[PDB]
Amino acid sequence: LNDDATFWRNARQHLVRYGGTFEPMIIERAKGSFVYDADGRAILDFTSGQMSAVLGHCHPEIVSVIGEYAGKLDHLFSGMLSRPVVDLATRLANITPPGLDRALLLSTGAESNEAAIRMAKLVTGKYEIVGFAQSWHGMTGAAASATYSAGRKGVGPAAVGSFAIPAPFTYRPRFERNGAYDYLAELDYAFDLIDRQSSGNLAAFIAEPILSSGGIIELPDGYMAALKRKCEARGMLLILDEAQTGVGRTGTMFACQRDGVTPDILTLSKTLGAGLPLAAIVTSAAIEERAHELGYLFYTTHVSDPLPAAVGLRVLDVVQRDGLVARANVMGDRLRRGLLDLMERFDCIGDVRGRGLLLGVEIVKDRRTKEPADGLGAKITRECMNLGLSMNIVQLPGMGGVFRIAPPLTVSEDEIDLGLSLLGQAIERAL
Amino acid sequence: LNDDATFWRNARQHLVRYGGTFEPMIIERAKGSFVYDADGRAILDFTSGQMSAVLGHCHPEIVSVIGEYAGKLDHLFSGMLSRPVVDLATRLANITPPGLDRALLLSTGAESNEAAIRMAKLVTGKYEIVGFAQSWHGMTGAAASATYSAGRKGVGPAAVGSFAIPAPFTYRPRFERNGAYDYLAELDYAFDLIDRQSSGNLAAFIAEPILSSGGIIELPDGYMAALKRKCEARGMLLILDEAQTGVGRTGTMFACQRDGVTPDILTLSKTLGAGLPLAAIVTSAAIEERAHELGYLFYTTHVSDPLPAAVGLRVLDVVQRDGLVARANVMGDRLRRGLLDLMERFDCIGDVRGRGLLLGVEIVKDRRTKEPADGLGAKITRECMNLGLSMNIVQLPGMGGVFRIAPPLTVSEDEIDLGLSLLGQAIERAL
Amino acid sequence: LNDDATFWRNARQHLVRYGGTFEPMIIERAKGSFVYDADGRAILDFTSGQMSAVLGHCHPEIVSVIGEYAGKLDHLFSGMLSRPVVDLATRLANITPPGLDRALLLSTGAESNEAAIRMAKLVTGKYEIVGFAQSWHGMTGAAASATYSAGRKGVGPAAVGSFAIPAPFTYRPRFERNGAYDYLAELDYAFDLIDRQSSGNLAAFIAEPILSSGGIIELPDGYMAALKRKCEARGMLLILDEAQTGVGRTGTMFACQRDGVTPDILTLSKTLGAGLPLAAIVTSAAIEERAHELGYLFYTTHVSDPLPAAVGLRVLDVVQRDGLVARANVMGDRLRRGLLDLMERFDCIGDVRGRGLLLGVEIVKDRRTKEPADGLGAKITRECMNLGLSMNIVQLPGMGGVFRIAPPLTVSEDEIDLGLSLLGQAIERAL
Amino acid sequence: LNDDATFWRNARQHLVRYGGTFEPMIIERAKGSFVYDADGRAILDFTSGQMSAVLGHCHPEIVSVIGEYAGKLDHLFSGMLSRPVVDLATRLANITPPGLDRALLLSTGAESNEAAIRMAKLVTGKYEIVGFAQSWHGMTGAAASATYSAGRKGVGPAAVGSFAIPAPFTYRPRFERNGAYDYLAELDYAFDLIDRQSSGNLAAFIAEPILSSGGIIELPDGYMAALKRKCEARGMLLILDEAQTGVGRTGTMFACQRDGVTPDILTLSKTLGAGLPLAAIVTSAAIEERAHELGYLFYTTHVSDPLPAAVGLRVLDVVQRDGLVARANVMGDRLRRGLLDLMERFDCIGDVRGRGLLLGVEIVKDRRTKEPADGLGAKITRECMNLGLSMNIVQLPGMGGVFRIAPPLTVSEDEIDLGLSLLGQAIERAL
Ligand SMILES: Cc1ncc(COP(=O)(O)O)c(CNC2(C(=O)O)CC2)c1O
Ligand SMILES: Cc1ncc(COP(=O)(O)O)c(CNC2(C(=O)O)CC2)c1O
Ligand SMILES: Cc1ncc(COP(=O)(O)O)c(CNC2(C(=O)O)CC2)c1O
Ligand SMILES: Cc1ncc(COP(=O)(O)O)c(CNC2(C(=O)O)CC2)c1O
Ligand SMILES: [K+]
Ligand SMILES: [K+]
Ligand SMILES: [K+]
Ligand SMILES: [K+]
Ligand code: NA
Ligand code: NA
Ligand code: NA
Ligand code: NA
Repeated sequence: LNDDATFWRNARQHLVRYGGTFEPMIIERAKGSFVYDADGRAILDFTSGQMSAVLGHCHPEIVSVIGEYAGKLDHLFSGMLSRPVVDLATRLANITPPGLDRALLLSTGAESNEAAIRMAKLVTGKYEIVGFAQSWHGMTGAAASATYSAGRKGVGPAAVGSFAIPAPFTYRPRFERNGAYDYLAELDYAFDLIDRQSSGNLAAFIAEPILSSGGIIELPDGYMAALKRKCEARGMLLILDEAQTGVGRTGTMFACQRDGVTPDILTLSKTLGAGLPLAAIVTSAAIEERAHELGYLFYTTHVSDPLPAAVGLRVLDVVQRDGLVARANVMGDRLRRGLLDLMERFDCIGDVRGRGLLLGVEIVKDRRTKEPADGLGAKITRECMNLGLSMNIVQLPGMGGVFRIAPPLTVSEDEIDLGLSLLGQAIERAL
Repeated sequence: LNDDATFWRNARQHLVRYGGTFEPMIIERAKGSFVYDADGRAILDFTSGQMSAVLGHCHPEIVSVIGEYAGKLDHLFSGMLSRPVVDLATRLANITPPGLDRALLLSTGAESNEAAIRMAKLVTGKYEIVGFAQSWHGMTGAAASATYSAGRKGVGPAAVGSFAIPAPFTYRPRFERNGAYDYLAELDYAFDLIDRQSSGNLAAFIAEPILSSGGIIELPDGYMAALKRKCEARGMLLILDEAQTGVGRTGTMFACQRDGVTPDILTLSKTLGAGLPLAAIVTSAAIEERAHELGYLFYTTHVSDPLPAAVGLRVLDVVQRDGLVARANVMGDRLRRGLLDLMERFDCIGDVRGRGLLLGVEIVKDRRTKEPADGLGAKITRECMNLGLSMNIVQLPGMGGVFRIAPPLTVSEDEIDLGLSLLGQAIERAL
Repeated sequence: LNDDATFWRNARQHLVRYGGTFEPMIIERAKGSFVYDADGRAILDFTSGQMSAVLGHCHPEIVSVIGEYAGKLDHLFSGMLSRPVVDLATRLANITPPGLDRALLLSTGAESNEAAIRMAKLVTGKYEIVGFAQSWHGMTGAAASATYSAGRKGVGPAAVGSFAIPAPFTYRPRFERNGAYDYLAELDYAFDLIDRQSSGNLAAFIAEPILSSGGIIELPDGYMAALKRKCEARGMLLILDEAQTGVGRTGTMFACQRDGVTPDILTLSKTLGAGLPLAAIVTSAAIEERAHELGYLFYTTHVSDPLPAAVGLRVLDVVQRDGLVARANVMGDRLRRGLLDLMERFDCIGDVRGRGLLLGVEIVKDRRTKEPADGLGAKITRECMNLGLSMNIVQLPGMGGVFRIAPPLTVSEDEIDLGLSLLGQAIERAL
Repeated sequence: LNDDATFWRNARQHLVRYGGTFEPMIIERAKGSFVYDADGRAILDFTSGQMSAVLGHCHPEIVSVIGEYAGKLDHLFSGMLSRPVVDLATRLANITPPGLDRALLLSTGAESNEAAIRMAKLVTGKYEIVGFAQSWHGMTGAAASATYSAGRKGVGPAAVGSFAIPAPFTYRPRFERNGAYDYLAELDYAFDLIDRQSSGNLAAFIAEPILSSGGIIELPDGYMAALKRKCEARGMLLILDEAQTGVGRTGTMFACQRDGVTPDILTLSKTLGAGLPLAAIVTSAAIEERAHELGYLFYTTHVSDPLPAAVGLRVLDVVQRDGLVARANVMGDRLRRGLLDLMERFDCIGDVRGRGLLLGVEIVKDRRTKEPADGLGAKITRECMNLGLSMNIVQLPGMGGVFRIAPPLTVSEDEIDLGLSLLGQAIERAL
């Protein structure tokens, strides 16, 4: 039983609490789209862990690779190159759109964003960073300063030159021009204000193609193109944070491919390492060249370590070989349609959004007032788990609670059906 | 041969340069205190990789453990607990001095320092951070703002409330009271200045017990005790960064044990993961309790992931079981004495310092003027490698180039002898 | 002649240029609504100098008072009180709305705003300051950080916690809700964004009732009431900068009286000193009490000096006795109607706005496209002067050039007519 | 009587308290080196008001000049030049050392320092400002950020890039090299630390030749020369704040003349206006030229107003004509010797320092322990006033209370004797 008093005594006694609450089970094993508790109860992992288990838990190839290098080439002095590092860097260049040539292989998402923000600052000679008011880039210094969905209070001033602009949210529109929600005019309006505040040091804009932590908010048609233009006109770099959207999850290898807009710096992390700590930034030869001329520095312990890189290489290997990107579209459509049927049945579902296998379900009280359902989400979230479905809802100011659904790209048709099943029972049960 | 033109073409074409230069070899394998090149040439790893390979490369137990969990329990939603996390947290409490009770398991050193600085800020309601002018805590935002040995230029303003004080450097003394280098008076003097500048928001002091990147500078007798008092008197937390000094390297399990001063927050990383990306902060129950009351947040992708934690657990397991801490003292003494004999032979060696298996050798021109040897270090560094010895020199303003020596705690007596050998030949050859 | 080569040689050789250009005349004398050049040519001062000559130039009573104290009580140690200081402080309490009780008598407008911002920061324990993107509060540190109409570039980072929101500009509307320019919804929208960026340290909002430098932009009906509510809800003080609007210029003694909204801190300066350097802040007994408890400090050389204070006292004396406030309404109506007749004649006049004797005329090219007239303003401005009328146009991004008209409250009916005359001739001539 | 209950009721009811306490008298008149109370009691003004009454109170020539322009040329639009402005600017160029050519005429000391700091920032393209830990430059934003003797707490973060270094204080030495107080080595030591913290954006150093608020601390021989070199080597401007030292007070027209070191920007204020609000910055033609090219802006209400400028012109006129500079040396010597005789009599006088008519007397308990006399100063200060002598003591951390003595340069021999008399009686009485 998960009721181990010794276990719980120790957790309570010696663990730093870092946000949220700990689930009241002891996870003993993981395999595929499932995690198993102390009792052996299977919990369908509909969030891919912390949205990282792209190939699901303990993928046989991952296991082989890990063991493979665990005992061959593990960690090295950061000035030393090895084959998995060069092969991974080469692959990343090869699969990203034209204009992205060179990579830096790191350990975490926040770290990847910090490396990119630092590079943007060096190269422009400027320092003000612009992000979305609903963004999430990490907990570390720069990454945090650019995070507005949470964490900005009680911890001192943010980085000097921190600005946010509102993200375009079609479900809950707030800017109109002739009865219509003009998200492009809003963008213009937002930048005018920025221009007036700036000290003349705009260095970059950082963005998620789809704001996950933010509420599964997809940037609408033509927006990214418009944003890049705004950056271009001001001498700013565009940094795209694809921690959650990269590596096939949305149906394209990279979210920026769908829009056809290639950023100046691309960051990857969660999906790339497939549960392991690996991250990266990819930039153009030109930007890297200037950063170099200028003495760019981002020297860490694990930068360019062979093991994680070797892991990243195999992950891309199987995503491509198993056509997991297309898969994401087909399973996504199946999962998406199911959610819509649920929305046909329950008035508590106000919106179903997202792309590929990065979906969101926004819970409301009045499916006309679009009033956030106070506590209903937590209840639902609660019943799912009883029911054996791991979910994750996010609650932000002014919106309804949002369920973030992101199962492994390896998820089965039966597994998708299971989740839909359980979700309905959880709903009817929580109401 | 390491001369693979394809390999080198790809590195050049697709790798972001991040500091320093890449060694001109292709590392194919690693095992024990050695790394092997494309030709199979063995290079004695005298820096333990990036100072992380505590049990040396590909330790059989590490390999077992990694495989062991790679296919059992890998990555999880951050709200889910598992046994390796709780066992590791418990162990850390158990082996650290009294007053350190709760741990947060992360991925990188910089991340560990950020988590601690953030917590210190939350708990005090303040934000100014004090570090050493020769410090090194990482490349990320907060960690960088507190790093003064390098990286502060061309990348915009530092974090608001950033101050440094000079570190006590006995080799190159700069503060005197009655003909004597009074490092305590210097400390008093440094704090008076701080007091005058502060906005009344001093939150914490962050320090390395031994400044590695800084030049292998050991805080002299009674200093840490004096510093903690200075912090105590001002309502500041003391954060000790033991990324390089923790896990037995200096001869005690933790460097703070030797002085007998226990910090408010302890950070670990490099040595803890043994080449893998794992890091941690340990704090007191009281501080964690207040952080909690206050809504502390440090929620990341890999926080509390079982695999790395399981790795950390085994590392501590073998350090204790194989008495690697004592070992560090005995091999250190052997390595230390050898360096002293070299210093008997060569006038270019001005100082041999450090503790246990964290040693430094400062190169000079006039062993009386203590004038930094311009380029001699690089030459030496160069000859070592030809000779088959991986070394690392650090060059800071106003000091001589310093070799940072830190071989695995598993290093053999013969391996230590080998290194000394090669080092002398490299010296006589570079002069 | 103004052509004095010696004079011009010296100006060129020894004057620091501080913005704009120097008029090419030598002003020898001033009296009433006129300034006289080297040739004796009378220039009708339609801007009251730098918008300060409230009683016009060299008012007989001002002259008496100045002489009167120049030789009786001049300057004192700042800890010493005298009668004019106490009488002025008492008067200010007496003529401001209920809720404003205590005054601090200073020297400049920027200084007055700094004193208020500092007090707001002390009292709230917070530091982020919110202003209008088209604001003008001064050139000094804090006052500058809160100024967005200009001066933010090439001079380093602004004060930490600096935010701006768009000012409601009815002529050039930019926020709509059902075909209508909803300036209140815009206000709501602006504050939501603020909320998301803030570090939880909002201290105050600073505003001009009518943005002078900004383009003679009057806050529309119900706005100030809404803004104060926004401040109230967030624990922020409302600071009203009436440097240009105070002392009767707009038709009420203080602009805040018209709206009926009394700020937490009121600042005055330009009009108060009537050309002389005197300024003030007035706050509530409660706020002053807390500032005191907390050790408020704003100790300067001229704070509480009798001479300027004695000047300020007489200025209020004659404004009240001569009913200059009502006068402002009657002469304003006359001046206003004239401007409207001009706008009937010339398509280049797109808007006539303002209140009392604080009027603005916005120049455009297409009185339908409302396109800013490129250079026409400068031409007009140029012809006026030839014609003998001192005017002042302000050119801001996205708007047409705006003439800021503000003649002495003592201006005559004939003088108003003269100005209108000259203005038409200048127009017909510049086209 | 000063006991006017109505007066005191009003002061209490309507005055903002701004630091210190209000003297319990009502100053009715001033003339020469005296201020008179409600009862007609003469108080010898030994601080020249707030250290501004250079020609003493209500100087006949000042009175004439003020009246003279009060009714001729008063205040003007800031783009308009007049003769007193050009004559004053010309004079300043003419009497300052070679290398100072152009002036900007403002209203306050803080404003003058802000104008200079802003200009330094524009011209260097940098922003970090370095000052003395015991400095006093004003209460406004930038000026405050550079002030370390007080006011840094409870009012939010200082300006980004604010650093201080210790001022050389010979009475209380703290840095030694071979038993000797090496203030130059201290300076070197201070700059090394600065170098390590800086973000590579050092713009200027701001300093008082003699720190008044700081405790009458005179920069020792060769220091300024060394400091300018430190600035020169780093591309920093040297800003000299002579608010208290300028216009003859120290025995030379400007304090920087004695050392022979001419700063890049010179600021003046207190003494210049002789009690009235006038201030200035003087810079080199080259610096002004670059500031201009770059769009320097420091446009205020009273910049270039004829009245104050006309006042400043007459002040310089009589200082030169009456040889008040030499006078300062002769009366200073008389005042200085007297203080030394007092120090012969009382063990409570630990030090007599300063230059010309800018003197300081540091009170101690143990004239061997040099222990600050706790409360004795306030008592003395108290008895002086009873006795009819206005004094001003400053109490800073780690030093004894310091009396700041600065009587008008017009002070009489009898007046100096009177003060010495009263001071001794006050001492013997307060002990
Ligand atoms: C005391 C200390 N603290 C933190 C760090 C940063 O850890 P990461 O590089 O894993 O984030 C280092 C290492 N610094 C490097 C070095 O060896 O110089 C890797 C660069 C460290 O030594
Ligand atoms: C777009 C994006 N960028 C960076 C990160 C931070 O990565 P790390 O947590 O590994 O540093 C997240 C994750 N954020 C969390 C979430 O799922 O809410 C883990 C907290 C991310 O989504
Ligand atoms: C060197 C120096 N620089 C600037 C100033 C500020 O000038 P203002 O007070 O007129 O703005 C002072 C005065 N400071 C005070 C003092 O005598 O302590 C008036 C407070 C000054 O001494
Ligand atoms: C609302 C408001 N607040 C403060 C100030 C600054 O006052 P000072 O210039 O006397 O310090 C102005 C004036 N600004 C100027 C203008 O007319 O544009 C003089 C420049 C002001 O209008
Ligand atoms: K590495
Ligand atoms: K996790
Ligand atoms: K005063
Ligand atoms: K003026
Ligand atoms: Na590519
Ligand atoms: Na412990
Ligand atoms: Na009132
Ligand atoms: Na000169």
